[PDB]
This record gives sequence, structure tokens and C-alpha cells, in this order.
Amino acid sequence: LLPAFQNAERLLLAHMMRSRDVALVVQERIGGRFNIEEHRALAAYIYAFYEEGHEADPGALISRIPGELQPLASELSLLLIADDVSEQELEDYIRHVLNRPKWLMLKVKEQEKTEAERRKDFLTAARIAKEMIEMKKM
Amino acid sequence: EAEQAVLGAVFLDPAALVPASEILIPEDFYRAAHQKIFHAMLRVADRGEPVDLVTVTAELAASEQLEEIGGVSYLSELADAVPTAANVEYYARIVEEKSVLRRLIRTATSIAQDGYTREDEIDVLLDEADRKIMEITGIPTGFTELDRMTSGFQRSDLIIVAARPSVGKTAFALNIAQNVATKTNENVAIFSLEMSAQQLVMRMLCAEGNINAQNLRTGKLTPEDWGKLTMAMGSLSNAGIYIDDTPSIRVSDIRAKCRRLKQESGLGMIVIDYLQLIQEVSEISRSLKALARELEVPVIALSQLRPMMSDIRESGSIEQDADIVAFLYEIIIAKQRNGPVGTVQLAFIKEYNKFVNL
Amino acid sequence: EAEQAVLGAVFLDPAALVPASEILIPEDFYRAAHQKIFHAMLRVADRGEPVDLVTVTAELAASEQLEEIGGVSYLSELADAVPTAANVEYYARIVEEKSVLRRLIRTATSIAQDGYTREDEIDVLLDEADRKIMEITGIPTGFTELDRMTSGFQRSDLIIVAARPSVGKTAFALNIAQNVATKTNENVAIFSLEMSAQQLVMRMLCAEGNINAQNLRTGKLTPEDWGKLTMAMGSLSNAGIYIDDTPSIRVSDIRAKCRRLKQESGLGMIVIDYLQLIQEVSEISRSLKALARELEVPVIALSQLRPMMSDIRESGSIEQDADIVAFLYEIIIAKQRNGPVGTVQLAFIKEYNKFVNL
Amino acid sequence: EAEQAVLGAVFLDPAALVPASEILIPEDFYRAAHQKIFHAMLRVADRGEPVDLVTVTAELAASEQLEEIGGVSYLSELADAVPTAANVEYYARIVEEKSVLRRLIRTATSIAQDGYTREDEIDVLLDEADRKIME
Repeated sequence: LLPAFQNAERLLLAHMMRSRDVALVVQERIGGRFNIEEHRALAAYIYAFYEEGHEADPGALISRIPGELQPLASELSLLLIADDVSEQELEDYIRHVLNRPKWLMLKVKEQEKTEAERRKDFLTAARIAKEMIEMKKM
Repeated sequence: EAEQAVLGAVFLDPAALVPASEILIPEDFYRAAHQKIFHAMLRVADRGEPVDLVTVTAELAASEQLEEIGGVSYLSELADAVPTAANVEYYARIVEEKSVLRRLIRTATSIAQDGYTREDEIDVLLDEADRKIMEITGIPTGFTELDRMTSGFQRSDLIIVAARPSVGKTAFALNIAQNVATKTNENVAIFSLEMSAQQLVMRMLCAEGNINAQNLRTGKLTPEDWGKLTMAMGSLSNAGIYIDDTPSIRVSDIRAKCRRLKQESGLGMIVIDYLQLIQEVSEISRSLKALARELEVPVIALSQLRPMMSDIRESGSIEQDADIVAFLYEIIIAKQRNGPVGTVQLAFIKEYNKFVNL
Repeated sequence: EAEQAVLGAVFLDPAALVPASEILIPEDFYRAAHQKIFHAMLRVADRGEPVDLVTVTAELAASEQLEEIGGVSYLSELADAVPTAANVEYYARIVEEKSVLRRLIRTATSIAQDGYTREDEIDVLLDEADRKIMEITGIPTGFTELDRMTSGFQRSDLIIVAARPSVGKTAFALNIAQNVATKTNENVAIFSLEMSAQQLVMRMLCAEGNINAQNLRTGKLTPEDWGKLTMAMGSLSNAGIYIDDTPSIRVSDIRAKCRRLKQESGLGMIVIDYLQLIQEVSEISRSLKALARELEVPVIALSQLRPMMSDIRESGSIEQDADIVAFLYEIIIAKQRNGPVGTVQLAFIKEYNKFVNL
Repeated sequence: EAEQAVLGAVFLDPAALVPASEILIPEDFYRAAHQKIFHAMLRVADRGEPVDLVTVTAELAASEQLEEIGGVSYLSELADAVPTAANVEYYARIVEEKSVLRRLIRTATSIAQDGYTREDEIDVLLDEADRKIME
């Protein structure tokens, strides 16, 4: 039951497990800036392989990288794609990950927004809608 | 239960009441909320006034459905539950169909029991229980004056210019367009659909050099027309002209040859010819609506049945899959949603194949 | 009582076997015995011969059902007891209501349950739902000897004026269409079927204001088309000229355009286009008549295709219910029952296409 | 998999019904839903119109194949399923084989369980392969 974006963040930890000049631009693009709590250190072990220069492959990399990060990165290699990648699939995951945070920006402040509900405020509590609805319009 | 999806969009627009208050009424809503919601959603238009959930949060709290709707939770959670903003109509229809259910129940249920009640009256009971139910922009043409009184030819268009068996739809595409690919650089992916390209390359060159009327099919040409064919030979094969002729299929020949060339040549037009023997019609006609949506450029689609809209209104989508439907009687107009209603005339010869200007 | 005594009276007469079975055909009973007598009361006297228990308690004994209906126990009585057979109706008129239900039960559920066990048909639950429930005066024509040799038109008539094409197929559906609408103050119904919806307006702006000869089809218009129409362009959709925008509309697709347009708008006449477009052909004819009649206002129904005619009386009855049947090629009428059937006198100017009459 | 992340583009476009019924039709969907999802995906945008989730939830709920298919419990799970709506092709030229798995398996499991027939007329079973296995 994996949602929409969780796989667009994976549109990296497999597109750079198999192609690293399709990973140098991530340094430029997704620093990051990453979403998930254990998916930041994974990137931190990706770019550091680009310097020493050895045999780069799907499974040669995922052992650097001791334990836990293998019934995870190996399950990041039980996938169903290929190495024919577009310019507008490279301009796609630009929003995806780094902006899933902005989907969050209609949750933690709603706790406040919905707490103006409990005080029967609809004068000004019926404005944050514009600082929400017409905030997602970018 | 479309209602849920039917009420929560007058925020996204927000004037998503421009057609929504030009369609139905609050009654259709079963729950005492949605009705008295849409009832107080229909007091704005007196000026007016205009559109905001807050103009309704000072409206359903004023006439207390504040404690009679679904509470605050249920109010914003309408902005939070409707995505596709371009529907509205639509959309709101299924509810009237849930209300078409309602259009029958407390009509028939009345009568079904009337054999235990109006027993009695009957002829009275009849005629009443029955009378209840009684309700330039502007991609080119060559004769520049023809991207004007209509205005192109532009991105996402099912430009249909049809005619009878071999009148206009046969070679019309070999005229206007050979000024978008040969003259300006907005290339093509063509399909010959009244012949193979061997006969559809033998029909357009007739226009250039005043050639093909002696003829080429039987013999050759005269001395000065070779020194006029050599002045008509290099604007087809050399040119960005790449037709396709493949036999009885559905539609896939286009897209099997019109996806790889999205990045290569440029794609400024996509070309289509005749219809009624490529093997009903709309599953082949809508196969060009979301195509000019995906590839993004003006497209020509010459169908067959006068041609009026009416006579091609049963042998093709045409009115719907294409707002634009020009004809070939002159290029008769019918329905345009891109430019002014100026009509035009260019005379046709019928031999050398040329629609020469007025 | 009403069914129990319903066999005994014709046991007693017995040549009063007719007056009830007139009003009630064989499929209007209930109890699986009295009908086995009722239908049998019809299935006995076929010589000859006629009907009494002798020959009735015989064919039931022949079709072996006399030990299935009762035997001569409940049989001696009904013949003996019933005092009079003078009413006789009765019965077929008071127990007819149970049959009125057995006629107006199976239809309602074929509408209602079409919204549950079906759904699963779309418009069939809308419309085959509406199937089995049944189971000069003067209106200004606008001319001279088409107004003088026709009488009316009066309310309720179903007319059919046909011709051989271009001549009189479609050059008239605009004539009285601007001679009741631009004559008396009302909101009539002017359809378009053969020709497209509003391409017909680039045909009646060629007749009203008369702009088609300069040409209306060349670019713009000469300094002879201008001070001509705007002093009256605020009089085109203001003076009853409405137009329909729909393709394959059958008979069950149009009545509403006169069911909600006569109750709330106006509608003093219903101008329509030819049959071959509005889509075996006699029950449908008893629905255009039964529409003109069901509205009390005249109706146009243009048709299409020694010395002889009948070649329209031949193609499916046709010529009787649509009482008035005209014929053009010609301007002489062929059938009507208002009085006389006088030779019409009209025109066709090509350019204006207008009707100067004598 | 090759199906369990497909329908998103038809909401994200949403007029991505053209590359679907492109090389395909409404039948290439075993899972009892996707088929009459796509049949309910065609005649809807067969108007019309073009496309949006809701308009899909319509004819399915109409054919009550939302009591018969399941409900909205998939709409959010398939609107939120595709992490990029550019696969599309693809994926209709990689999921072909997935249902093409059995184009010559129907026409072969036949003749095998139909040695139990032509015996009789023997010979003739040559030309069923010529016009069912061949193609």
C-alpha cells in the first residue's frame, strides 16, 4: 500500500544505483533536501563512491553500507525498470520529492487552522484557505 | 452520491457557480444541509456579489445550519474533496439522475396505491397521474488570407475540411499545408487515406509548374514542361514530407510512427485523410482529440458523410471532437471558436488542381 | 361476487356471449378456473353451435381440465342461481379495473426496476420506460394562394409537403418560419435536420434582409449590404426564430422541445425538417399525428424520395393519418380534408430564394 | 506491478486514454476490474469530454460495478500510485506480453484437449492453427 511520491523518491535510489552520471546532477538538484529519515544517509553514501573509482553496478555498491541498508537497498533492486531515461523525466522528479514538504504545509498549520474551528472563528479562520488553496497554485 | 463531489468546487474557481447556478436548484439535495446550503448558495447573484465560502460562512451560520449541516469539519472538507475543476455541469448531472430516481418515486408510488383510494374517480385519477410526467494566430495556408477570417490552424485543433467522394477532402491537404512544411518550418507526419502515397505524391505536384494534364499517367511531358518539372521536382521527396499509407487497421499506424518523431523533426502539423473504410467512427475520431493534446500542435482531419454538420453528424463525432469544421463546396464554415466570422471565396479549377485566389 | 357470478349469466342467456368479450379480450381474468371457463366460454361456440354446459362442460372435459377447475359441484350452481343477464357489460366494465392494473402495473416497474436490475441501458430506463403505458382560422402562412387555397392552418393538423431536391426539399422550412414568427407575437419552433443547425442561418440571412448576392461568400460585402439589417438585427432572436443543435434525434428525442416550449415559452407552430433524418414507419406516423393532435397546433413534416402517384401511399401506408399530403416537383396539392385542394402559387428567386406570389 | 501502477496518468494527464486504447483495447486486463474499468474508461471519454477520476467513478457506479468492483477505496490508491506520468508508452509495450502470455495458449490448450475430437475428421485441425495459432 505504497503511495504516489514514495516511488518518485525511489526514482533516484535506482537511477543512481545503475547510472552515476545520472546522479551527479542530483548533487545540483536534490542535495538534499531529501524527504525520508533514512533516505538522506543513503545519498550520503552515493556521491562518496564517485571519487575513488571502482566497479560500479546494481549490487557492488549496496555493500558499503553494512546491514540494515540491504534488506532495503536490495529491495531497491527488486524493481521493474530500465536505463532509457528522458529529459522530461529528469525535469519531473524536480518537484516530486523536495515539494512533498509543501503537501505537509497543509497539515501542521491546519492543527492551528482547525483549532480556530473550535473557538467558532469563521471571520479570519475563513482566510487561511487563500493562504492554502491559492498557495498550491504555483 | 455525486452530491459530495458536486458541491465542493465553488471554491477552486471560485466562480464555479457560473454554470452551476445556470443549471439546477437546492431541492435535488436530499440531506437538509446541501439544500439549505445551495438555497443560501443562491442569494449571492442579486448584484452580485460574488463568490466565496466565507460569503456562505456568513450565510449558513446566519440562518442556523451552523448546528445543522455537518459542522465546521464538513464545510472546508468540500474544498478538500473536489479536484477536477473543469467539470461542474456535469458532474452535477448524476444527482439529477439520483433525482431522476426522485422524478419517478413520489409520482408512481402515489398511483400504485390509488387502486385502494381514488376508486371512485379513476378517469380523474388517469389523466392527472399521467400529465405529471409531462415534463494571424495561426499556422499558414499559402494564400495568407486564409489564416485570418478564421485565424489558423493553432495548437490542439481537429481541423476538418470534408467533401464527397473525390471533391475536396481528396487533395485539399495537398494545398494549404504545403506552405507550412515547404514554406515555413513546422513539419509533418502524413497519412494517405484515399490511396497509397504513390498516387498521393502524383496529385500535389500538379499544382507546381502547371503540370499533369496531358498527362503523366499515360505518357510523359513536353520540352518546356521538363524545364518546368525540374522547377517542381524538389519540394516533395527533399522536403519534410513523410506520408504513410498502411492498409486496414484501427488507428495505431499514426502513433506507431508519430511518437519517436516528437523529438526529431519538430512536429508542427499531423495529417489525416478520408474515413469510411479504415477497419465505429468516434473511437477513431477521439483518437485524435487527446493526440493533439499530447503532441501539442494543429492537426487536419478530413472526414466523410453536403457537407453540413448535420450530414456528417451521424457518420462522425465532428461537432464535438472538433469545434472547427470547415467544408469543400469554397470552404464552407460551420462552428468556429478561434476567430471572427468572416467568410471567403477562392475559385477552383478541377484539372491542374489549384484553388487560385479571388 | 363480481368475478364469481361472472360466468353464470351467459350460462343462462346464452347468446349474451358477445357484449362482454367485446370490452374484454381473453387476457383480463384472474382465478385459475373462471378464465378456464371464460376463455372456454369463447372456446366452445365455433360452428354453430353455440354455448351451454353441455358443450362447455365438454371441451373442458375434452381438454381434460374439468377435474382441474372443480367438477360439476361449483358448476350446477352458477348456471342455476344468477337471476338476470340483462346487465352483461359489466363486469367487463367493473372488473375491468383489475385488467386496467394488469395493463398499468408491468409498465411502471419496467421504469422503476430499470433503475435497479438494469442501469445498464442509460436512456432505455429514460425512454423504453415511456413505452407501454398506453397499452384561414387562421395561422399565418405568409403568402397568397398558399394562404388562399389551403384553409388555415388550423390547430392539430399533421402536414407532409415533399418535392424533388433543391427545388422544394429545403427552401420552405424558412418561409412560414419568418411569416408567423415575424408576423404574430409568439415563440414558435423552427427545426433543422437535413441541414446543420446554424449553417441554416447563413441561409436565412440570405432571405431575411437578403444578403447572399454580393457575395455573402467572397470576403465581406459590397457597399450594398450594410444599411439593410442592423435596424433589424435586434429582431432575429427577439422575433420567434429558435434553432436546434442535435444530430441523431429520433421521434423519442423531440416532443419535449414542444412540451416545455409551449407551457413556459409560447409555441404556436412547429416547423420541422425531413423524416429521413429524424430516425416500422406507421406507428411512428401515429406519433407525429398523435403529437400535432396532442398539442392543438399545426405541424410541418416535409418528406423525401403513365400517369400515376401512390408512390408515397405505397412506402408504408402514410397518406391517411397525416391527412393532408402535398406534391411538388409542381405546386399542386394532392390530399387534404379541410375543404378544397387548390393549386398553390409561389416562387424561388435563387439569389433571395424568396416567395413573390399570385 | 506492470498493472499495479498504471491508471494514474489517466488522471494526471488526464486525457491519456489515447495511448491506452492505442496498441490496446478494453480486454487486456485479467483482474476483474481493470477491464470494465477500461470499458468504463472508453465510452465515457467517448463523448466528450475528456477525462477525470470522477467521470470514471460514474459509469462504474452506474453499472454498479462499484458494488461489483469494490468502491472508491482504489481511486485514492491509484490517483496516489504513479510517481511520474511519462511511463505510459511503455508499459503498454511491456505489459502487452503480460496478457499476450496467452494468445497462443488458448489456441494450443485447445488442440491438446482436442486430440479428443478429430478422429473422425483428423486432418482438419491443421487450419485452426493456421488461423488461430499462426496469428
